[PDB]
Amino acid sequence: AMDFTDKLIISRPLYISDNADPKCGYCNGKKDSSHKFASPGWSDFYKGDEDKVELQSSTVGFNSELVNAETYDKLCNLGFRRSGSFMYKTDMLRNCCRLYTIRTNEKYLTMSKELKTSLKRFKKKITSPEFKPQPKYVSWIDELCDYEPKSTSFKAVFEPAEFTDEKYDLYVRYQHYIHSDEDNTPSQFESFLCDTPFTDSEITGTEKEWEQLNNWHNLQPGERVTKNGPAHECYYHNGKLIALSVLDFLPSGVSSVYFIWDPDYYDWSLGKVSALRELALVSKIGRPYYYLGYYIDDCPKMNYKAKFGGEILDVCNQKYVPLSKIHQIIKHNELFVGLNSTVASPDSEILITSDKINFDEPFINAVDDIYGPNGNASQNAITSVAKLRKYGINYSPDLQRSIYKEIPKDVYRIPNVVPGLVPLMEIVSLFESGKMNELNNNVVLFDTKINALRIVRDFISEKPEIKTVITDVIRLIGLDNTKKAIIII
Ligand SMILES: [Zn+2]
Repeated sequence: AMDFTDKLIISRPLYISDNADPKCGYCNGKKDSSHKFASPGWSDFYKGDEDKVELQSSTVGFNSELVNAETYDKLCNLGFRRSGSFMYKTDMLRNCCRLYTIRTNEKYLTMSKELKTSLKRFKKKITSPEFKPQPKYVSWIDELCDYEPKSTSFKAVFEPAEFTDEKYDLYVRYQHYIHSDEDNTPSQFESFLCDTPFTDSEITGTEKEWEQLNNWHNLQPGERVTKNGPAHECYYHNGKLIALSVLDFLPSGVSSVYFIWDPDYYDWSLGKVSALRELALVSKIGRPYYYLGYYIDDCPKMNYKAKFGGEILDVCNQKYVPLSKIHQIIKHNELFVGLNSTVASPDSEILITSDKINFDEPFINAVDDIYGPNGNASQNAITSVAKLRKYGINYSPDLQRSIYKEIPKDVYRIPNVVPGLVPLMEIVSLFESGKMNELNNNVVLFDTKINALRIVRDFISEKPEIKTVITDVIRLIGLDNTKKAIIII
């Protein structure tokens, strides 16, 4: 039989759209008029008639029952995040807020005065007066790794991501402190921050794996640690849990899921300290990146991540661009779509699976050429839908000329045009080139009618509902990832 440790096990995709007032927790549907639209072209399209547009908050994704760390690493780098076991992203074209995937590391990090102050006070809180610093440290990372292990009052401990009452009670206090009373029940805390879709080896590990990880301050250059998957890092002050960091270990680095701290410890600045400690952790274990999740330029609860610097995923081009290079042109909630200035004006969405962009050469934001009210994407996708109907895909054309909800619901229907999803024109190419038949003998279905797995053998002969579900999965994660998928229908 089959090796489930190389499988991505997922539900069928969902496209969930609703009024941003109240579904969006970043803007609650309240946008200044200069930030309401994804591009100048769309603001012009509604110039002076902005009321009729009712901002939507929109996500697309799937639940997973199993994903290994390498596959989760690929999803992160496709623009997804996990919320518990649900893998999701926003519809960057229609969403109220423009969410960008961001990663950084110690090479990008500019140690500002604000950040150095947070470390000096952290050191002063945990360090004995007998501690003797070196006259110089190469890096702030080497300074941290000298004094932190020597504190007799402060201990950070990595451990499996398991519920405890103590962790939950701290969570309740913090969520109340930040006024995030999302019912915060025990079950919800467990699902959000303890239960994960990773393998049992990745969740539970071994005693030696945790021991090696917890010795991270002592790693020397070129040394590596075996840990992948989820972890809790517990911060103790004289035995008292004062903070909890929920972290995913990936081959390419560390992803920060959530961070909580005891509100009575406001003057330890634990929010800044923990991100710096994690940036140091990434460096010490010799991995390239620290992932803070989603960056929203106009939302204070998320734009703090810019202080750690780094680069932003261009989902359309599947490449990162340094935030410093584009910060100026996304500070009004714009969708950015890169295009080298030398390249001709494109008459289509950018091709994913096929002259890749180079952000060191000059480039411009081509969002209105492709996805604007007069862009090519919509017509290109309408023609593509008709071509795909001939293969049995149950897509329908999006004939409303505007992408926004105007003021005078099938959760399995994805819009024809979503940035970062495989363009329907490219899906047509997969069918026409025969590439779709590589799904045969590779993609697997879990059939809940029969409570049984089966390997797809002749994909094009499957029922239209099944071919449609699989094709939407391909839109989301690409053909090669879908080939190792088990999809629950
Ligand atoms: Zn919003």
